[PDB]
Amino acid sequence: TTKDVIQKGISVVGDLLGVVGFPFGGALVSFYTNFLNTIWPSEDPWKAFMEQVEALMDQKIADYAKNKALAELQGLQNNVEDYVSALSSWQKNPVSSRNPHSQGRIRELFSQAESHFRNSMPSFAISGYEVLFLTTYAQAANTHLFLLKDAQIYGEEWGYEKEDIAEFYKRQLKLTQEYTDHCVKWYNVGLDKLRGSSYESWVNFNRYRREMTLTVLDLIALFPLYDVRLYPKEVKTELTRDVLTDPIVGVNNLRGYGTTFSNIENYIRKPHLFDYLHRIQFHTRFQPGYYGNDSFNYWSGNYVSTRPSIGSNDIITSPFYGNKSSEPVQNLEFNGEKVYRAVANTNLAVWPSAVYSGVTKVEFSQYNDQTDEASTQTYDSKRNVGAVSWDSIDQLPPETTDEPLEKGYSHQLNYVMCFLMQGSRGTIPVLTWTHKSVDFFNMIDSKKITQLPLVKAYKLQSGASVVAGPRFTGGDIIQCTENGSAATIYVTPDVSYSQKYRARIHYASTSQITFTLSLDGAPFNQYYFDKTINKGDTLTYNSFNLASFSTPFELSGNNLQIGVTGLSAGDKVYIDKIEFIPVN
Repeated sequence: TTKDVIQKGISVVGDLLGVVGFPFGGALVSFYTNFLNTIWPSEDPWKAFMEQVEALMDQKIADYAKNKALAELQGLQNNVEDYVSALSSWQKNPVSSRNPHSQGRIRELFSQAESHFRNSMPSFAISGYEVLFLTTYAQAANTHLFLLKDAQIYGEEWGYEKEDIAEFYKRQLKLTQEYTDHCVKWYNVGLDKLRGSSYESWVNFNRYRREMTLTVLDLIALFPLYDVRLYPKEVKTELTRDVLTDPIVGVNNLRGYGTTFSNIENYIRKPHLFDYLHRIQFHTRFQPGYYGNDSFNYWSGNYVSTRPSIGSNDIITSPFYGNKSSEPVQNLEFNGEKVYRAVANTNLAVWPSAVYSGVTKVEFSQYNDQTDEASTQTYDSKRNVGAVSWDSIDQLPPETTDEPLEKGYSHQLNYVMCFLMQGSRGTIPVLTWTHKSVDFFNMIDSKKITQLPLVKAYKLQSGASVVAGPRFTGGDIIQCTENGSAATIYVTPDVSYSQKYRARIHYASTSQITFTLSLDGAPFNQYYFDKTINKGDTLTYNSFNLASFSTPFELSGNNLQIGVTGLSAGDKVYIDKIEFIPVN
């Protein structure tokens, strides 16, 4: 259920990833038409977003509050539509038909929509309904900010005053911080409200966390890239966060035998440097049926192997998960393949006073981007397979229903972990996924501004570590606690010639520091950076600063190393991303 809003959520993020930074006019208009068809066609999508959180929370919005919200939204739709039609005409029409009279038409259509947005937002955040209105607020906030940046692109063309364009910019800065902070605060409120002790508690908790990531958190991560003044070129970026699909179970009610909340949550993957699915070792066991004829084999445990980010080749192998094999082990290798789908079969044996169920078959759909070919690899228990009961596509829809799945998919498999049920009743498999936007090669685009997340490093040092992200950066961050090296990240230049770049760093620091950059062990850039927070402080939007390094440089190597100095005992530095600006 709700796959509709999940697909809309996934698609918008996917589309926006193409018009992030300063977009080209044709691309901007194209986006807008899909945008209107997806998010702003009627009240139906808005109604579905409200029902979505009501489902997750098991609470309802007071009819009066639901109706007002919907009323504001109908009005905002007209404003957006009227604006887009006019913008479309403006782009299409030559720099001749632009008379003072048509400029004033577009200027007031814009002013109306923008103003209507500021006036309506509080309706999506009424006291006591903040969490329930989260996806609605997130989608409305996004529209408002995306709309705002147009004033910086077309402001002068439309004949706006210098003062007007400036007022709009300051307004954009204030709202980017507020809307971001609002979403994270209530996201966390909702998350904590769902923490429990039971297996059933964890499934709800994790479903909320996954659905809020796809519809809210991924979205807010793009907001800063709507600043066309800081980002005067197109931006190449990616989302590095993990999402966990619902556990694969044969029965709807485990009658208390489900793994406890703590035995799942405390054991899922902790903040880690980015990696890729490399190998899986399937362990199978025999489940006897009370009458023999109803027996079946099932997936009892597993091993998982991942390969690190580009620059390192040593394979990481996981501890054993679940129960040892009673049957012959099965190994599937993924070197180069991207698993874009997983479909499972489950089976059950009904005993006089017990029910035993397990995952009997798993079919993986893979795509080879090198040899541009799709294929499948499957796990089979070999005894009494039963029918398909779990499809990843229902939880992780494709970005586009236009193209074939091997082209339009939104996520790929990263991890597999087997949990044991209580009182040796079976095995519960749990799958972790990563976004399609992640670039394996860490490629520096010669025409765009390239954002490189530090979690894409292959090596940490001097006691640097991966820490949970503040929820608004699209992934995790690096914490530095000592003076010295911190991280080594491998970089792939896209051009052969001596292209020059400027580097920018998105960080948070308790003190004034020095960042040093090295290529293949040779320093090339060193600069002084300001303190952004006090020791103790929690990380909110304003905690981070984006600062440039003075001197331009060429990519005369691949191994980029970031080093920090100027720390005192108790000081901490958080690094989010390094950016590259193609310069002449």
